[PDB]
Amino acid sequence: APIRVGFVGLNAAKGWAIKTHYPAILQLSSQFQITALYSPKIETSIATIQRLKLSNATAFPTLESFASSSTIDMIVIAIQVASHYEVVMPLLEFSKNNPNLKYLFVEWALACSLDQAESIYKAAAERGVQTIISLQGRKSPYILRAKELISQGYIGDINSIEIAGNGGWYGYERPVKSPKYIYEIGNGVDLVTTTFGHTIDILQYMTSSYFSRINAMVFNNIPEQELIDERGNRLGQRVPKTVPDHLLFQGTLLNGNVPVSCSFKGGKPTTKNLVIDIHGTKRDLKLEGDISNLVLYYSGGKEIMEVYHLRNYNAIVGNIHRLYQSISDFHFNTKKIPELPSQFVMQGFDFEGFPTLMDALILHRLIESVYKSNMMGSTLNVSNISHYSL
Amino acid sequence: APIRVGFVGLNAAKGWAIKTHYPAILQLSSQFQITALYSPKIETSIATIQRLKLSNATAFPTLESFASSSTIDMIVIAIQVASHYEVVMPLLEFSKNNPNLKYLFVEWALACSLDQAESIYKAAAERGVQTIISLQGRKSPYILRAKELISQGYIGDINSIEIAGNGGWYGYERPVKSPKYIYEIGNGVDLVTTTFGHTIDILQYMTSSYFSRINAMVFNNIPEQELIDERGNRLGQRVPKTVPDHLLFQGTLLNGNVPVSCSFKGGKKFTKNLVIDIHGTKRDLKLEGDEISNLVLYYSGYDAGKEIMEVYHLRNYNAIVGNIHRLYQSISDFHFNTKKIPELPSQFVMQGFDFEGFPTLMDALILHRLIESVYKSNMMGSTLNVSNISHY
Repeated sequence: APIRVGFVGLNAAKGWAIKTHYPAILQLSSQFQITALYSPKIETSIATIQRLKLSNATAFPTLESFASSSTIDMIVIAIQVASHYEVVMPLLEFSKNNPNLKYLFVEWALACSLDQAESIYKAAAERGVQTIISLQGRKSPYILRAKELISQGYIGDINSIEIAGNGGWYGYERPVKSPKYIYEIGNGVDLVTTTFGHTIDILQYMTSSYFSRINAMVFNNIPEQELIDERGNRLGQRVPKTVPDHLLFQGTLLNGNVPVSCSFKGGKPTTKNLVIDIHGTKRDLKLEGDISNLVLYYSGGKEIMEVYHLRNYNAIVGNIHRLYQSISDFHFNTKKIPELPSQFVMQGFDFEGFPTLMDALILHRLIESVYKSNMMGSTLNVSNISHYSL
Repeated sequence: APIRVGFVGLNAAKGWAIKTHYPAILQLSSQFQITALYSPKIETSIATIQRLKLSNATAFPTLESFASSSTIDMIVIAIQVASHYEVVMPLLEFSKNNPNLKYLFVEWALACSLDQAESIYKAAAERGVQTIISLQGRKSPYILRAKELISQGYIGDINSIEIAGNGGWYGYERPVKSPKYIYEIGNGVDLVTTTFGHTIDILQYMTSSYFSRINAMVFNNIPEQELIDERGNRLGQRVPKTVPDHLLFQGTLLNGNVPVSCSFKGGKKFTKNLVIDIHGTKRDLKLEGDEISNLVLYYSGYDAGKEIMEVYHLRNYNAIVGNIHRLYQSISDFHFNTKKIPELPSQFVMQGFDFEGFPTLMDALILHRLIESVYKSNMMGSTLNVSNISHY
């Protein structure tokens, strides 16, 4: 009994679902089957079902028909964040005509605001389905290895943490091929919501702790970006940006009152794309990007440096792949654990399962708080965002 | 010609004045001469004047006699910060009996609190003497080279800055041989006041900007330190610390609203002790040390790529004595006008961001206001506007 997958945002010729979700589902052909597909232009659906040989997938005409169908067990939404609310709300409502629906899978970010995120959570929860959020960083071999080392005491207690990252396209330059919408505030995609969001979430996941207090400063020091061509050359035309080009973030982890210092540049470096330095009482641990490297440093007049590196791990489809596998594994209870619940509220810091919309919701609360902290100009108590309900 | 110097805190057998100030004055024997010396135990003064062959120095019995003497042109105070206020205040008062006094040289930190610092500044200012503060980092060859590059546009506009450092002695351990007062709050020596103070001051000096807004979190996560021996082994005895073991600091530079992120540990086997990363629109600049001991500048059939790294490194440079030496040098050059450029008064309020001169008690005061604000930010849990701290 293969999980039947209804897909919104899959296009064989365009988009990133074809580049991440599809390869994963293709490899787990046993555990998953695409039985439904929807998009405004019913053509590309049909086109895709053909171009990919999806002999079980039928192209639905309306969102209503799509959502009502009973040939669907898991719905995946892989469209722009700005469209999440407008699509998911009605979808969840029509969903009520599908007695078989068990799963709703949404990409991060969940929505364009905490308000929206809360509405979607509420609607999903009052729908009864198990939810998944694409925080696929939680499935990285590197993240999982670092989480084990830390929780098993190899690091000792954590003294302090530093993080330095880049957001890619939020510096001085903008590829002409890049959609305006992702540079306008409130469209659910930006340096803080997205890049910092994925990163600060894996940080909490790895150290198994939420924050107690935070302070942030959010910058738009680059209100106008220079258009560039494919070759990297400027086109002599400026365009406006209302999303941030820098984030300064500092805070304390609840567990141990651990100092965390973080700096995210919008743009590009004249280096490593991401570094997370975790300083322990027994060892230091470092994760590095272009999350493709894990370093462990310690001592027996002698220093030891140990480097964990996978080749050739493709993180992009690989992390998603493992998320898809988790959904199968929790579903089919493969480890055959009697106690395992049929559904959970949230992964939290568990190795098990997969992050849900509640994990997404808590992250949204942290992101809202980052922006609030900047606006208010004060350090904020965020100790209860994981458990207040709300 | 020679600048006549009276010294409080110089001891040929003990202390750091003998290790930093003395070597400097020894080398500039022409421009400087030690004509006076004072300490509570009049013996060690006499001992030192002998053990060093200071044939012009006389050992004064009281602070009053010392400060009143007219054989003194520049007074140097190199004693523990906790003693600065109690010594300098009366000294400045007795100082009035010395028509020749032109200079007052004090080490950082100026005092144990902003309140004290303001009193000292006020008393010094209403005394008329030119003041110097030992922010000798402003005289490092690495700092000056970085400042020059930045000021000349070599890195473009500053986009952002990160600073990571350690304070050395405020981690999970303390040497049994170590002075208790270094670890007790309010004695004018600590991770924020001292280590962060020297560092954040050179940052502002190199970028020629003060801060607009700041937020800090100050930690005492290590209320009890483990005593260690000379070999590095623990003695199985814990002692209390009320000074911080970590500082998180973030803020914006007034000029350009530049994001600055900073983390100082109290507190790997082969790391760097201090790194300042300055990211420019054209080039990146990095200063590192285990003190500053290295400056690096970085620029960046199919389409080619060219990277250029320049490293500036003076091997065998003793920053400790070197920096203080270069401070003394900058003093006499002002004093003797070695640049021979008139007309320049025999006195200025503050170095500010000038390459010229040397930092004064006003530069110290402004730094104290910043340090005071770091602690306020932490206690209030607010981001503070410090834009006006450099005014009077």
